[PDB]
Amino acid sequence: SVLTKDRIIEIIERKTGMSREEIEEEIRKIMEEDPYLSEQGAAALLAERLGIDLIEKEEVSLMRISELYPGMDPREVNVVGRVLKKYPPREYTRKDGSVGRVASLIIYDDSGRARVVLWDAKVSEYYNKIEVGDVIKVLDAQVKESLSGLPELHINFRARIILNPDDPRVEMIPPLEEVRVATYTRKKIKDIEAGDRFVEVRGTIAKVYRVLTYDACPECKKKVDYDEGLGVWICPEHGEVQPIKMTILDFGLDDGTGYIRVTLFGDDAEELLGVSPEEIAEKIKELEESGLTTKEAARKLAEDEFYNIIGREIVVRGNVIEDRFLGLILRASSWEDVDYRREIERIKEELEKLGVM
Amino acid sequence: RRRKPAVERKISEIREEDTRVSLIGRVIKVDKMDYMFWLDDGTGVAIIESESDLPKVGQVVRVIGRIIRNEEGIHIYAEVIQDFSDADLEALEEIRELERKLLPRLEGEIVW
Amino acid sequence: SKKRMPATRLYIKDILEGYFVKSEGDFEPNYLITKYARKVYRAKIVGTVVREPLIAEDETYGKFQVDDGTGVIWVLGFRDDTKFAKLVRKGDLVQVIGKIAEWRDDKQILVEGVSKVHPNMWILHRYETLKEKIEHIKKAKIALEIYNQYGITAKSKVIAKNKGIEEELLEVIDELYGIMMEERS
Ligand SMILES: [Zn+2]
Repeated sequence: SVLTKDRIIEIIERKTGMSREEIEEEIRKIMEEDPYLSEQGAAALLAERLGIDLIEKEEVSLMRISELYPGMDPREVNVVGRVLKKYPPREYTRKDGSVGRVASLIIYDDSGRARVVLWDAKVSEYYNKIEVGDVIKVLDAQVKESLSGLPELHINFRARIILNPDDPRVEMIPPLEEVRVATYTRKKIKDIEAGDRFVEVRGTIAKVYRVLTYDACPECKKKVDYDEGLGVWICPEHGEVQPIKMTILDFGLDDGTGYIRVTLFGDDAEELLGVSPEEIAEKIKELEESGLTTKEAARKLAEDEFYNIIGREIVVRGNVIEDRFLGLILRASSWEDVDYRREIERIKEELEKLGVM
Repeated sequence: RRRKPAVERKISEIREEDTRVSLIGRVIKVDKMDYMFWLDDGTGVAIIESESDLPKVGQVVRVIGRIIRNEEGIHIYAEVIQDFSDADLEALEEIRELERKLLPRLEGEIVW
Repeated sequence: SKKRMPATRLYIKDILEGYFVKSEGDFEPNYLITKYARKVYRAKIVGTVVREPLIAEDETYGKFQVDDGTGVIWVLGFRDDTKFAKLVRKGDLVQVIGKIAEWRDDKQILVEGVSKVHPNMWILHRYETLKEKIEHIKKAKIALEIYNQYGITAKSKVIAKNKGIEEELLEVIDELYGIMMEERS
């Protein structure tokens, strides 16, 4: 249905800043030239001359960045976010000899942050025009998820980007001035929900699931994906890179109130296990040769070599994501030894609530 | 008859009925010829006869052993000697007072 | 559907003085209800290993004694779980987590993990164990009054909900009452 006479006046008031009395005079001037036009049609013609009549191109939605999930229908993707960071554009040589481009842009809204990955022609089409502070509209993008628990909006040939759109969610995004570094908040496993971010959990290791290594970028320490059609490992921030080994440690945490699966990464996982990732990769290769699959070898290595860490009280910090098959996973970016003096003070405060002290 | 637990007591609080005790203190003197070391926890000094493991002078240790009550005197025959040098002794004393006042009260709250 | 019960940090004395309930059903695990009506599935103790571990020649079983001051419990591992007895020695301060089991009417812990802990962790363990004992006993004291006045009825379940008491706690008190009445006779 076409917009009403008063709705066209309202859109012209917002897009032109003219008063209602000024717009009513311009509509009368159009109806003087052509008396066969309606009060609604004159306003539509006024908007067409102004350049506002492109109002039919309305793709409004209320999807937040937190609501993005990996492996979702790109057609359902409709999020808006202000550009916080702009990473340098990198180049990669394809199988056909042609050199493609790739650039990362960190965007954010009132719920969370997302990594926009521009691909090939979308880099020269948008990156040059995109500045820090502009609110972009990500449409039809492939949604992936990084190991840290951050969503990724891969801008391919099907994806579209609108610079500074007429969307109501743009006002709800806080300015760059107010954005502060979110610190880790202490939360019991009993109260841990799916989609929680920056949570510090103190618990005990109760079981070790898998110990294996993954190919990662040698500069930002992030998982690289192998393109079979090009033959190169491409980092979604540094382009064509030589991959290095990094440790993944899947284990269970127990704080007396609940249980949750925790995953460790690179330098932090190597610190807890005590074995380098190059040595872990070698031990996995030996188990794979014996007839065990990649997941069987990772599970065996964890139970036959890294069983000593089970029963140690450790502190983990990261985001809680919900896997479609493994349930709640606290993907801990960093881990630290229990500050015993600080953990005793937390107990003392709870004893005062009970009436002990 | 199960093995008796190490009753955590101070050197001044050593009751004659105790058989195995947990004394946590600082070593003040070490005799390597007789394999004995003097322990001081702040309430008293006791001779600790160790089997072979001899700690250093000034090192804070936790000693679990059997009380030797005979005509020679009252000393502790060491079985386990742990390193309590990095232990917060102020926090150890605070939880001891909390357990002494709350644990006997909680034991008799839910008894039917 | 797939739920894992959290380990309850308890004193050894509480586990020994508790009542082991061996579940006959295939979809139900074994639990121990302490004298203060605490349904505990997994045990979490922190203590000193008083004796050198007993490891079999054919590596079929491994056991070690743990002492926290309140009591001495046995920790056992079989076939591949024998690797846990090899980690410890006579004199180590360790934290043990595992399922509670009863052998010849004597309580013991089927080891799931054991590792050496710092002396400050042992202090922290006493703070948490004392704290959780105060929290549970105060909640069960109010729930005992609801059970002694109404029992397990639809009316008593609403009154317990208003007093911040879980419905399972009332059922644990009833289960404990049945065990104690069998001991009297
Ligand atoms: Zn990179």
